[PDB]
Amino acid sequence: HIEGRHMAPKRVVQLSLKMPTHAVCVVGVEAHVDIHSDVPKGANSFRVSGSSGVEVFMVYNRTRVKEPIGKARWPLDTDADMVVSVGTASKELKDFKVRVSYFGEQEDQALGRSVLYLTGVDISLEVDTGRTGKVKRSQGDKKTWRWGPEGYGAILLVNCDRDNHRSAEPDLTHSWLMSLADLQDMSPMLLSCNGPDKLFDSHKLVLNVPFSDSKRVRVFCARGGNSLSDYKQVLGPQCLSYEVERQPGEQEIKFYVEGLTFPDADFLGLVSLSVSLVDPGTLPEVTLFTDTVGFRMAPWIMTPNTQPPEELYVCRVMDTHGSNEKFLEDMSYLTLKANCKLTICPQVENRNDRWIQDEMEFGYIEAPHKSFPVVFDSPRNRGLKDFPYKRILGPDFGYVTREIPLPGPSSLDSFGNLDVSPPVTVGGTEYPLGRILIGSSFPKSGGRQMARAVRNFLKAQQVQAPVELYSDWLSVGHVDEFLTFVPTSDQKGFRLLLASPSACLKLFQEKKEEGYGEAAQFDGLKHQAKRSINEMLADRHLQRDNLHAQKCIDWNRNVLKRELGLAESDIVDIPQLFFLKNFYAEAFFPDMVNMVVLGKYLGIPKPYGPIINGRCCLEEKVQSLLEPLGLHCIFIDDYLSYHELQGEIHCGTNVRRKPFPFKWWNMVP
Ligand SMILES: [Ca+2]
Ligand SMILES: [Ca+2]
Ligand SMILES: [Ca+2]
Ligand SMILES: [Ca+2]
Repeated sequence: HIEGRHMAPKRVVQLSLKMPTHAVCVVGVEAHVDIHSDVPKGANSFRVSGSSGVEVFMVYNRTRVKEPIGKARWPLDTDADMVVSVGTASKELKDFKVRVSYFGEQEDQALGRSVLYLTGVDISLEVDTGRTGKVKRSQGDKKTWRWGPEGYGAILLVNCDRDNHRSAEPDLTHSWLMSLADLQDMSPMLLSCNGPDKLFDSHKLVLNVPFSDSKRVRVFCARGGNSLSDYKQVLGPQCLSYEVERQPGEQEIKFYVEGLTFPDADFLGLVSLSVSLVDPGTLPEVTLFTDTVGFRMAPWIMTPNTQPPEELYVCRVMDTHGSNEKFLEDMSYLTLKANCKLTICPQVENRNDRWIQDEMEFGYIEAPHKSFPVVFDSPRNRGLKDFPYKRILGPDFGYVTREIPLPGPSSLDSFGNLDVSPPVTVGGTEYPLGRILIGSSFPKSGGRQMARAVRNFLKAQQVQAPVELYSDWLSVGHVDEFLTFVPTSDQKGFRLLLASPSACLKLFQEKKEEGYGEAAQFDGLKHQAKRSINEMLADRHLQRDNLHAQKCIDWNRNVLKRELGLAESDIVDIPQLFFLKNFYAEAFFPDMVNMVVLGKYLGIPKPYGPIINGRCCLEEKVQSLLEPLGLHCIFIDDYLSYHELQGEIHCGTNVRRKPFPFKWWNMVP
């Protein structure tokens, strides 16, 4: 005795021995007919035959056992029902026939007959279902989505880009079509309406989207034909329904669908669209049939450093009494060996904001095919605020962002704190697109990534599925300081680079073990006080700093090894020394771990360490650690224009990379 339920309408066709009755039916859908409606003259049972292409079944009042009626006389008391099915689309109104004749024993033959005419219709909302090509035909009713190589329901791109140079904003925001090319960013939906036109003049087709999903999708259709001006928006944010304009000869109508919103805390990615069929000659109005399809918003995906470089971004900034042009030339040199485009953001756009790693994260979106990259513009909002929205966003490039309450952003909101791992299979559960890595304060306290918004947005994608690291011990507090990845021919393969104070102290002591002992730091050049190998080691302040730092990096090591399914062969420890200011960790010398990775070419900040027999020993320690993997180590001076400001090469650059060959829809999150 449940209180209340939304329950499906029941259309039951009445019969008359006096007058023939007519009925509408959609192909492949049962038509409930009432044989008990008019029963003649104390008749004992019945016989019903119909034709042609008509099927008649009896269904006991449980959910199961269609039992087809033969030529055999059926008792008039059964568990009550009759169902008729029309196999094709009717060429003319009332061209299917079904006749019922009632019997008795109590003969000769029928004591009366009831006549029922049927009009067959084909109503199917169809989308792209096996992922290829164009829309496909599923009835065959299946689930709206399934996650494997298995097969599922449809995919939809969130449309953000300007294939339009008329407007400053992505086509997402507009209620009318602008470019024709914008249609290439949209998913096809075919509405099959097949039958007599005289039928459609009474019963009407209506196309709906739920209010929940109203603002997440736009649906366009061309009534006119095949010209930019003929496209109207049939469904949108404030339009929940479309009364289909169907001209008599046209039995299949094409629709175009575009996603308004990426998956978020409020949205799990599933959007449902409906084509119903109603009979307006009725109040209450009846809906005779409904077909519902579904879409899945293509998630935002990140590319790890192990991916091949395409375009590197560095901004020309100058001042503190100087210029970074030299660094820019180093970067040109370095980029054009890797064969990748080098984009230099001039000074007038960046307002001397040199960190282009923090402002945005490069990513991509993908459909059966249309695949184009998307920028995630950070809430950071300092000197680069307008760069992604103005400079980047364009015909094939996307824009997405999340704004922030007060008083955000914090430093943890900078996207240098947002990274992602190379593809990794862990404990039987595989992550082909990698795993997102964001820094936070140690669990059980402190400032998080100051956007609960971007966090929500990142875990919502349900793909790479972010793990949280501990960056807060660092003054700037980005994961890119102590962490990175490099590509390798073996094994998985790739290797994770961790900052290792203990390894650095180790190196210095083992070279103190040789004559070698007093070669100093910041040797290469200087206005800044030289210092040694042995009062490193003799000083214990800095080693409190470095043992603490190494401890924190050890914690992050346990987390990373656990979550990414890593073994010590995967990890490589790059020597790095830190120091403490106001309880927070800065870098003692430029941070080598923070570096730009382009293929086997690694742009690295140049530490100035002990000079022993012609070389910086730290540099060559690194070379000995890396080069055997095939990685050529290039050392670039970032010192005055970057390190002085507590940032390094990777942090002063931003790299867009080639999307994964693997297709996100083929994994199982
Ligand atoms: Ca577009
Ligand atoms: Ca911004
Ligand atoms: Ca496009
Ligand atoms: Ca990053």
